[PDB]
Amino acid sequence: TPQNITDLCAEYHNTQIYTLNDKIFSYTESLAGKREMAIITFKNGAIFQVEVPGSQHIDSQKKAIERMKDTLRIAYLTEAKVEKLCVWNNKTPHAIAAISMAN
Amino acid sequence: TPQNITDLCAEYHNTQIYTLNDKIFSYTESLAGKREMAIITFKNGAIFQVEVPGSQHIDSQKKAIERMKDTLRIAYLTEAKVEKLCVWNNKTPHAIAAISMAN
Amino acid sequence: TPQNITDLCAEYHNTQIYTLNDKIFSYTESLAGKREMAIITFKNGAIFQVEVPGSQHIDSQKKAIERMKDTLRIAYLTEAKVEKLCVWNNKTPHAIAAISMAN
Amino acid sequence: TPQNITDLCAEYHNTQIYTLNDKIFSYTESLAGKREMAIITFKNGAIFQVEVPGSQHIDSQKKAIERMKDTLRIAYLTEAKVEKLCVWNNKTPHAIAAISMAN
Amino acid sequence: TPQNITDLCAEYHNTQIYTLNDKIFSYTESLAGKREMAIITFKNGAIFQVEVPGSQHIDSQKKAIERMKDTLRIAYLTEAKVEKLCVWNNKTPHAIAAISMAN
Ligand SMILES: CC(=O)N[C@@H]1[C@@H](O[C@@H]2O[C@@H](C)[C@@H](O)[C@@H](O)[C@@H]2O)[C@H](O[C@@H]2O[C@H](CO)[C@H](O)[C@H](O)[C@H]2O[C@@H]2O[C@@H](C)[C@@H](O)[C@@H](O)[C@@H]2O)[C@@H](CO)O[C@@H]1O
Ligand SMILES: CC(=O)N[C@@H]1[C@@H](O[C@@H]2O[C@@H](C)[C@@H](O)[C@@H](O)[C@@H]2O)[C@H](O[C@@H]2O[C@H](CO)[C@H](O)[C@H](O)[C@H]2O[C@@H]2O[C@@H](C)[C@@H](O)[C@@H](O)[C@@H]2O)[C@@H](CO)O[C@@H]1O
Ligand SMILES: CC(=O)N[C@@H]1[C@@H](O[C@@H]2O[C@@H](C)[C@@H](O)[C@@H](O)[C@@H]2O)[C@H](O[C@@H]2O[C@H](CO)[C@H](O)[C@H](O)[C@H]2O[C@@H]2O[C@@H](C)[C@@H](O)[C@@H](O)[C@@H]2O)[C@@H](CO)O[C@@H]1O
Ligand SMILES: CC(=O)N[C@@H]1[C@@H](O[C@@H]2O[C@@H](C)[C@@H](O)[C@@H](O)[C@@H]2O)[C@H](O[C@@H]2O[C@H](CO)[C@H](O)[C@H](O)[C@H]2O[C@@H]2O[C@@H](C)[C@@H](O)[C@@H](O)[C@@H]2O)[C@@H](CO)O[C@@H]1O
Ligand SMILES: CC(=O)N[C@@H]1[C@@H](O[C@@H]2O[C@@H](C)[C@@H](O)[C@@H](O)[C@@H]2O)[C@H](O[C@@H]2O[C@H](CO)[C@H](O)[C@H](O)[C@H]2O[C@@H]2O[C@@H](C)[C@@H](O)[C@@H](O)[C@@H]2O)[C@@H](CO)O[C@H]1O
Ligand SMILES: [Ca+2]
Ligand SMILES: [Ca+2]
Ligand SMILES: [Ca+2]
Ligand SMILES: [Ca+2]
Ligand SMILES: [Ca+2]
Ligand SMILES: [Ca+2]
Ligand SMILES: [Ca+2]
Ligand SMILES: [Ca+2]
Ligand SMILES: [Ca+2]
Ligand SMILES: [Ca+2]
Repeated sequence: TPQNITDLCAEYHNTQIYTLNDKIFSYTESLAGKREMAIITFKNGAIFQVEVPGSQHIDSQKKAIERMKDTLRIAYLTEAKVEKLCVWNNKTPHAIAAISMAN
Repeated sequence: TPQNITDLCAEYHNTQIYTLNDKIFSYTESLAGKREMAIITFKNGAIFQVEVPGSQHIDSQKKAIERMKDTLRIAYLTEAKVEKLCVWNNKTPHAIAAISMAN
Repeated sequence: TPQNITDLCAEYHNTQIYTLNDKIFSYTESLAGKREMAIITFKNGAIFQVEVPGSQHIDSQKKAIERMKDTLRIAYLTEAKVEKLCVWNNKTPHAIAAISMAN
Repeated sequence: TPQNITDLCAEYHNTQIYTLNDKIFSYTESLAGKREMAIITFKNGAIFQVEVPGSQHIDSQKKAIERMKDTLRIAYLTEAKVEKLCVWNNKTPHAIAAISMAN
Repeated sequence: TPQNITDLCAEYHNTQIYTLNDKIFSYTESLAGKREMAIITFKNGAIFQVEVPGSQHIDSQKKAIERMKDTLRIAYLTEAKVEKLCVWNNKTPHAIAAISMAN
C-alpha cells in the first residue's frame, strides 16, 4: 500500500502527477445524461475531469468517484490548496485518479 | 469529452448558456409529492429549477440531480459566485443541466 | 411547473405559507423508534416538524424528506434567514412541505 | 406527535433529559468491528454515545442513527451549543435518542 | 461499551494509540481501482491510511469506513485538532480504527 500520492500514481501505467500547489480556479458539474461529470481548472490553464462512471469501474470505484466530486466541490468552496493531482493522461481532459491537499 | 460547460451545453438540443457571474439570491426546495424539486433565483429576476425526476431522465442522472441540489444549496449558503448555468430553455422555469463556479 | 414556493404550496390541500423572514431559533432531531423526525422553532413561537416517513408519503418523497432535514440543520448552523415555509396545517406541529431562503 | 425534545423523551421508557447548554468538548468515532459508534463528551464530564446499530433498533432508525452521527460531527466542528440531549440511561455511556440545539 | 478511544482501542490486538494533538498536515484521496483509500499525514512525519474496503471488513464497518473518510476530509479542511488515533500497527501505513478530536 503506497504512503503518498506520487507512489500511488506510480502503480498505474496510465497516469501522471501534476504539481499545482494552488487552489481550484473553477468548478463545473453536470447532470446532463451521459455527462454526469465534474470539471475543475487552475489559473495556469490545467483542466481536469472526474470521469463519467462506466464499465471501466468496479463497484468500489463508483463510490469513490462520487466522493471525489464531493471533495472537489468543498475544496473549491474552501479555497483549499491542491498540492498534487494523479491523473490518467490518455483521457481528454485528463481524468483525476487522486488528489493531495496540503497548506 | 467536453472540457468546459459551454462545450458540454453545446452537446444537447434546446440548451443555452446563461452567464450570471453572481451569487444565488434565493434557494427553495420542496418535498411535496410530485414536486420534489429545487428553485433558485438571481437578483436580476432569473429563475431556474432542478427538475423533479421523471421519465425524461435516465436512472443514472438521478444521482447527479441530487448532487446538483446539494451544490446549489451550499453555493447559496457560501455566497459563491455562479459563473454560468447550462439550461434547457424550453422549460419554465429554465431547467439546470450544468453549473460552473469561478471567482 | 411552479416558479415559487407560494405557487407550489397552492397546489396542495391543507397547506399554508408562513412568512418567517428569520433564522431558525432551535433545531431538534430524534432517532427514537417511530419518532425519527426533526423539529424547528422560531423566535415568534412557531414550531414546525419534518414528519416521520410513512404511508402518507410516496417513494419519490423519501429522499426529499432526508434532504429537508439536511437543509434545516445547515440552515440552523449558518444562521440562514428562512423566508417562507409551506406547511401542512392539519398536523401538530405543522409539517414542512417546502422552504425558501433569501438573504 | 411531540412538539419538543422534553415531550418526546417522556414517550419512552428508561430515558431522561440532560440539559448541557454547552458545545461538545470532544468527538470520537470508530470504524472498528462491532464498535462502529460515536462518543461525545462535555466539559462537565458528561459522556454520551450513539449506539452501534443492533437488534434494539428498527429499520426506520438506521438512517436516523447515521444522521445523528453526521449531526454530532458538524455540531462539534461548528462549536454549536447543545441545549438538551434525550438519552437512554440504561446504557453506559448513556445513548442518545434526541438532541436539541439553540443559542 | 467503551467511554473513550483509549478503552476502545484496548479491545483490539495489533491496535495502538497515537497521540497527535495536532491538525492534519495533508489529506490524500484516491479513486484508482484497488486503491480506493485515504491517506493523512501529520507534521511529525506520521502517516496513516483508511484502508481500501475488503474481505477483512465485516458488513457493519463498510458505512463506518466511508464516514471516517468524510470525517478526515472535513477535519483537514477545518484544521481541527486530532487528539488521538487508534490504529492497526500491523498495516503499512498504519490503518485508522478510530479518531478523537478536541479543542
Ligand atoms: C506535456 C505534459 O506533461 N502535459 C500536457 C499539459 O501541459 C502541462 O500542464 C500545463 C498547465 C503546463 O503546466 C505545462 O507546462 C505542462 O506540461 C497540456 O496542458 C495545456 O497547457 C496549455 C498551456 O497554456 C493550456 O493551459 C491548456 O489548456 C492545457 O491543457 C488542459 O489541461 C491539461 C492538464 C489536459 O487535461 C488537457 O486535456 C487540457 O486541455 C495538455 C495539452 O493537451 O497536454 C498534457 O496534459
Ligand atoms: C420572476 C420573473 O418573472 N423573472 C423574469 C425572467 O424570467 C425567469 O427567468 C428565466 C431565466 C426563465 O427561467 C423564466 O421561466 C423565469 O420566469 C425573465 O428572463 C427572461 O426569461 C425569458 C423566457 O424564459 C428568457 O429566458 C430570457 O432569456 C430571459 O431574459 C434573460 O435573463 C434575464 C434575467 C435578464 O438577464 C435578461 O437581460 C436576459 O435576456 C426576465 C426578463 O428580463 O424577466 C423577469 O426577470
Ligand atoms: C445528579 C447526579 O448525581 N448525576 C450523576 C452524574 O454526574 C453528574 O453529571 C455528570 C455529567 C458530571 O457533571 C458529574 O460531575 C455530575 O455530578 C454521573 O455522571 C458521571 O459523573 C462522573 C462525575 O461524578 C463523571 O463525570 C462521569 O464521566 C459521568 O458519567 C458519564 O456521563 C453520564 C452522563 C453517563 O452517560 C455515564 O454513563 C458516563 O459514564 C451519572 C453517571 O453515573 O450518574 C448520575 O447521573
Ligand atoms: C514518511 C515517513 O518516513 N514517516 C516515518 C514514520 O512512519 C510512518 O508513520 C507511522 C505512524 C506508520 O503509519 C508508518 O507505517 C509510516 O510509514 C515513522 O513512524 C514510526 O513508524 C513505525 C512503523 O513504521 C511505528 O508506527 C512507530 O511507532 C512510528 O514512530 C512514532 O511516530 C513517529 C512519527 C514519531 O513520533 C515517533 O517518535 C513515534 O514513535 C517515523 C519514526 O520512525 O519516521 C517517519 O516519520
Ligand atoms: C394568526 C393566528 O392566530 N395563528 C395561530 C398561531 O398563533 C400565531 O403564530 C404563533 C407562531 C405565534 O406567533 C402567535 O403569537 C401567533 O398569534 C398558533 O400557533 C401557536 O401560538 C402559540 C402562542 O399563542 C405558540 O407560539 C405555539 O407554539 C404556536 O403553535 C405552534 O406553531 C404553529 C405554527 C403550529 O405548527 C402549531 O402546531 C405549533 O404548536 C396556531 C396553533 O395554535 O394557530 C394559529 O391559528
Ligand atoms: Ca479568497
Ligand atoms: Ca489553511
Ligand atoms: Ca453577504
Ligand atoms: Ca472566494
Ligand atoms: Ca449570531
Ligand atoms: Ca448572507
Ligand atoms: Ca472556540
Ligand atoms: Ca450562533
Ligand atoms: Ca491555519
Ligand atoms: Ca475550536
